[PDB]
Amino acid sequence: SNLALTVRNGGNVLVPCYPSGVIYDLLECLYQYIDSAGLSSVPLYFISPVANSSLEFSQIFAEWLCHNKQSKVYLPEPPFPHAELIQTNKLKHY
Amino acid sequence: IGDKFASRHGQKGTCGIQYRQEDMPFTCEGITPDIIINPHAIPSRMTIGHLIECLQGKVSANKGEIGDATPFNDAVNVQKISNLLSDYGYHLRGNEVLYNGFTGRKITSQIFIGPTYYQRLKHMVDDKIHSRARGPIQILNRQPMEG
Amino acid sequence: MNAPPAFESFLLFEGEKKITINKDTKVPNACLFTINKEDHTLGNIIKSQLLKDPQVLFAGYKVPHPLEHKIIIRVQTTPDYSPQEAFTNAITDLISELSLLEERFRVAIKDKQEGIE
Amino acid sequence: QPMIYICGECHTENEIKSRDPIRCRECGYRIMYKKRTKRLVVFDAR
Amino acid sequence: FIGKIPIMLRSTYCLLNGLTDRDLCELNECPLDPGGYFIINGSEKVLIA
Amino acid sequence: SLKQRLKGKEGRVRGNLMGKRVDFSARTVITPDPNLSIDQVGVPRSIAANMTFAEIVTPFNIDRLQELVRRGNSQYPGAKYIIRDNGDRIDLRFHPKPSDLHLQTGYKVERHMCDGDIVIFNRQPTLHKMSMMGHRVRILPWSTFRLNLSVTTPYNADFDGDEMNLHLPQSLETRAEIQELAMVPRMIVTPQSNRPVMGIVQDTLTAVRKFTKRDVFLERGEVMNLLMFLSTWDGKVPQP
Amino acid sequence: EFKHIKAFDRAFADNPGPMVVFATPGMLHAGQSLQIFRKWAGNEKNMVIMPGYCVQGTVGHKILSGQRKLEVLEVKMQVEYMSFSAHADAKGIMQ
Amino acid sequence: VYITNFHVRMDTLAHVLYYPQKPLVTTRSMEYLRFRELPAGINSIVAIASYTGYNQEDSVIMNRSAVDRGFFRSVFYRSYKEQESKKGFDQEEVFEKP
Amino acid sequence: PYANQPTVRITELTDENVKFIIENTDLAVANSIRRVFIAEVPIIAIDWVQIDANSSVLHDEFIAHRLGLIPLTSDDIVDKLQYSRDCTCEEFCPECSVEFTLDVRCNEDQTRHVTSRDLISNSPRVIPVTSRQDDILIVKLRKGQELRLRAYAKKGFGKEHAKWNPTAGVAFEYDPDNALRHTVYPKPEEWPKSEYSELDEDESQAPYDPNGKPERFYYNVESCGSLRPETIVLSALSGLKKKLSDLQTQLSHEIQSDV
Amino acid sequence: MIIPVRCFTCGKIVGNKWEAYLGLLQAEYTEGDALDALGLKRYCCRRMLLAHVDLIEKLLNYAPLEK
Amino acid sequence: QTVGVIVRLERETFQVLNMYGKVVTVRHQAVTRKKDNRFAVALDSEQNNIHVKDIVKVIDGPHSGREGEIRHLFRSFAFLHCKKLVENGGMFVCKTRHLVLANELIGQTVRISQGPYKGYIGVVKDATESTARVELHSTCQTISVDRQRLTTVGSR
RNA sequence: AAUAACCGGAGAGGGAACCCACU
Ligand SMILES: [Mg+2]
Ligand SMILES: [Zn+2]
Ligand SMILES: [Zn+2]
Ligand SMILES: [Zn+2]
Repeated sequence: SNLALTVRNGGNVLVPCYPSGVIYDLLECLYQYIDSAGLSSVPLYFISPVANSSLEFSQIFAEWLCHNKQSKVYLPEPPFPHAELIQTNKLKHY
Repeated sequence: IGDKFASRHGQKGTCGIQYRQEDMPFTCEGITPDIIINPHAIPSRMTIGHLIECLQGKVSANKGEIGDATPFNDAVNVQKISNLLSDYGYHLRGNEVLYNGFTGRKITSQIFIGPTYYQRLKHMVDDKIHSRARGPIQILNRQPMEG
Repeated sequence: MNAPPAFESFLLFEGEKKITINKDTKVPNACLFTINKEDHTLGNIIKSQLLKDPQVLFAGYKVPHPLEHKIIIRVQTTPDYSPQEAFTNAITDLISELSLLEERFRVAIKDKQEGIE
Repeated sequence: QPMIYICGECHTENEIKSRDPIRCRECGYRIMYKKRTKRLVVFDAR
Repeated sequence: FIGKIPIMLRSTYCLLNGLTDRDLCELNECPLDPGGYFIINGSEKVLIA
Repeated sequence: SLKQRLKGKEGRVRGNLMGKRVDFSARTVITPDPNLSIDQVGVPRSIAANMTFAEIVTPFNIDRLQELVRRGNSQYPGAKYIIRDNGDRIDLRFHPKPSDLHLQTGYKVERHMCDGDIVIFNRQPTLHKMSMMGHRVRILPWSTFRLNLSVTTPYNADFDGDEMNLHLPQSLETRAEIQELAMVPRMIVTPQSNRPVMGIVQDTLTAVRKFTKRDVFLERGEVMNLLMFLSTWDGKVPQP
Repeated sequence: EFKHIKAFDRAFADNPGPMVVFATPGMLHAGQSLQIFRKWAGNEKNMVIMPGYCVQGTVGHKILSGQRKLEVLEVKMQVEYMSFSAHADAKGIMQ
Repeated sequence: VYITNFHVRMDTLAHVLYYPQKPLVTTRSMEYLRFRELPAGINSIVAIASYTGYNQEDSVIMNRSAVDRGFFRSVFYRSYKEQESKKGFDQEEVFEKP
Repeated sequence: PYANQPTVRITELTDENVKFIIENTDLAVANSIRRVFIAEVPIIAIDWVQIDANSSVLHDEFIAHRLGLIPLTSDDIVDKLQYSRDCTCEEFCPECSVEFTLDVRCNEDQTRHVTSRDLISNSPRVIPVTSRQDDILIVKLRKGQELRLRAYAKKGFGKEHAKWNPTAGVAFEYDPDNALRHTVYPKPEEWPKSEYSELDEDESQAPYDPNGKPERFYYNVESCGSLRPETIVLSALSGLKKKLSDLQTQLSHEIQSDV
Repeated sequence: MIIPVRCFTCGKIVGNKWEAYLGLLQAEYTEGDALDALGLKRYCCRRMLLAHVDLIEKLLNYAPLEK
Repeated sequence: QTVGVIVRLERETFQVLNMYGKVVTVRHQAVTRKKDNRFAVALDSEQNNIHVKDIVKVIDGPHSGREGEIRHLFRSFAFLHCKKLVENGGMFVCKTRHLVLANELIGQTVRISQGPYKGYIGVVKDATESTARVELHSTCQTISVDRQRLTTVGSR
């Protein structure tokens, strides 16, 4: 809610977070919520010297995820949705 | 081009070709006419009321008042209107010199000009043009539909 | 529904080039220059300049159709004089006139703005 | 899933689900309009 | 009860009687509409003498 | 009843057998244009791209026909239907597999007409036989038929919202015979009173009179401009 | 994520110039590969590699054997019987 | 402007114009029709003279700059309708995305 | 055989307009100088309107139309900007455009006049001419409804649309006394003395000139407020020079291809 | 429906003149004099502000059925 | 999944041969008619093009050594008719290879991000391999343009 | 120790009368 309000106000939002762990849950939530307010215009920048490597490593590890995601793998598709985000170009990692 | 504009006297017509302002001619000042109705319409239609309206409109616009045009007045006519034109400085009979916008040379013959009133009619072109290429067919007989 | 897009009056697309030239067979030493997407902005002043030089026998310009933005200039110049070089000389003279007129207006405008007192 | 409609006389926002009476929740008016879209729109000034 | 009979707008029994411009604009009807036509099945019909 | 179904204008005899609907026939309002010759008529891009003309695939033009076919529908110069020799009818409006786009001699191509094509062009009431003329099509941007002014005398049209029907002959032999008979300049004189009918429109009539006044004088630049447009011109200025 | 390997197209079978194409199945019994094999059988310039054992008594064995007439159509291009099996060698089992 | 409350009134085939203007020259009787309050058509400086030969018979040559600045730009309306119908269980018409 | 030496001079200048005279020049070049003012004098005007929510009684497309025609101060930043269709970037970039915002929510009983002063701009160099006199009206608003839109303005010129045309009115003429006799008066008494005439009261008709050509052309250019008239004229001449240079380059390449 | 922000023929900005013009007319001036004071010299610009009809007040008179 | 060819009609049922050569009896309403591709093609393992109503010999399978006219074609099967075969009206089914002759973008808002129409926002109606029709949001017109110039702004 | 299953597999459904309006 706060992120949406700030972006609507037109400011800029900064978010500190390790490039792993809670970031992925946060990204799923944001992926589901962005379309709620239709903020497709505002892009997400993920800046870190290990951003790309962390994303790819999260993608490959399927056997360790939850059952839902392991099934999402058995149905050929990358388990996390930030891959779909990157393919859609809303989120850019640098 | 293809619309239907109708004056207040039955001088119907369709917008032949649309020119840009630079190509459109002008009088000495920056005024450039908006519509060029053909000269040859008047001599057979005998709608001189159109000319009188155009003249009176120029007079009224210069004067700053809405000139009246009651049918049976008999108190106002061409001579009074021409006198008012003499007062306001334009030509007696409403003609003015115009300039070609392509070459720039002055138009050899002075021209009639002035304001008037137009109404674009409901017969837009987009509502009439259509074409068929082996579409549907009626049920009773194997022929093209209608409308 | 069919109105041509507005910019079609000045933009040139691929497959066509601004200028084309063709030789005339009716009379010797005559050439036709076709200019695409151009209107009486230049089609007049080119003739007005070229008629100045006496080396040219005929110079003309015509638009095949106003809705089709295109102009053709046919010129027949005196023998030993090439239409190409005559045309280029006329245009460069016109450019010089235009630029020097610009400068004269520049100096006049400073004169006026600072005052004619 | 449910859509956002406008009463008219109340000017009040209300929700309605399919196959339901078309009445404002407090005045029960019968005329019901539909709200603008959320999809973008952009006109060239021409 | 016998039945229903149409009434033209701006009649002496119509709802649009005695209400000035303010009232009619409140009711979102043009105050300038001359009235004198029957509304039927939604469409707006007129009698030709 | 059957008798009512036959007797009236809508009966099978008159309004359905002698006069029956037909395709390949556009309709719209006309608009004057002097620039183009008497034999030409302008048409809009929409009609020219929605109207169809058949073509037999031949090696002389097979390259161009294939270069046109792969363009597909929705592109003005293009074809929308391809019909095989055996009678198989394959449409291109649904973008089929590219394999069928191969062409060979003998096939039928349903391609849009471009300039040069002949078309018949009438205005009901078609009282005298000269309201049914042919013309060569030309493409112009805005949406209305464009025809030369001198043609409006035989049609009795005046452009004030008068519309005019346009049929496109489909077969090639019919195209040729229409070309050789109904094309306008072959009907300047009329059988009813052995006179010319194309005449001269009111405006050019007054203009030519005022121009050919006995004392008209004209300047060098103006003459050099006027002579440009004479199509049949030799190319030599006359002596003043 | 392969930079230079792209999905095959049937219509490319006729395309000129040297080419490299993988194909299925390794047994050739049905042979979408066999389609291109029949297409190019006449040419002696092309190679084909069979990196595994073929089923005896099938088109696999007919091609395995060198006779031209393999079904009656004659094979002319050159075959190389390679062995890229991923199984255990005697030393592997012993180790 | 065919009637004041055109926005709310949902007719069929309703044309309305951007810029109505009371005519410059008129009768005295016009204002008793309220025609001054709901005028239809725009004044237009006209010039009666064959200019280019593109306006021979009942034709007119229009300045395009005026059209682009608001000369007679009109808007056009159209209203549809639909009666979803419930029947004796042989047919039941309902509003739903197919 | 060479282009004569053009000679000019201004009569007087003012913010509203500029009046001047051209001497020793041809009719065709004078006419082209006029036409360039009307057509080829690029300026900045709003050209891309995106409406978040519109609720007034003017339908949206009307609002886009009206916002199209507002004038903007483009004294010099027009040269810096580079055409949108020509600028290679993502959609609009600060180089090839300018950004405007307009949000109004009439909450008071009285009607509010949404006017050009409410258009918040991004670059101070460009603003509605009224800002830097009454305001230009956009749309009136009743209590309750709102108007919220974002606009992008770019650099165009006369041909594309008449919203880019800054020359309110150009008066061009010459031979105020028909000396050249291009025009003919059947009753020269009736016609009014041109303000630039030098004839006497009785004559009111200059003598026929057996030998002469149009000269001493008179120009009166009235700015619409987008650009100062002197800047308008200078930009016109510079753009015409650019066009001529383009023609020369292309035709030189064509000649080289020919030979 | 509103004042046209520009002269159809010239281009002179006319939209901003309207409220000032109504003020002048309420100030008991003859429309011609008040117009000239507002500075409209050509009759191709005078016409709009002289014979323009303002309906937007009529349209505003109603309630917003959309809110 | 499995189509059949009627070999006999009955008072209330139909005797139909299935794809595997088994004759079954089904109700009149049990089966449904299917569109027939009269211009389909097949291959019988010897690469010579074959079509319906073409004479072919069955040289392998249970019906090896026979001949008949191709009645129906499938992806991998064919219903062949032989007059001499009295059974099942002479129809049978065998695989073709044992015979010898005798888009994403549709419905998605997009943006013309480069070209003469830079900045416009339209909707895509027709998507080809290279070009695409866009219905603009301003003009009463629709345009053609290459996919390279698009950028699926907004969208779902 | 298993192999390209049409891979934009698209025809359309009243009508009949009346009145209005354009030529
Ligand atoms: Mg007529
Ligand atoms: Zn309510
Ligand atoms: Zn940019
Ligand atoms: Zn004006």
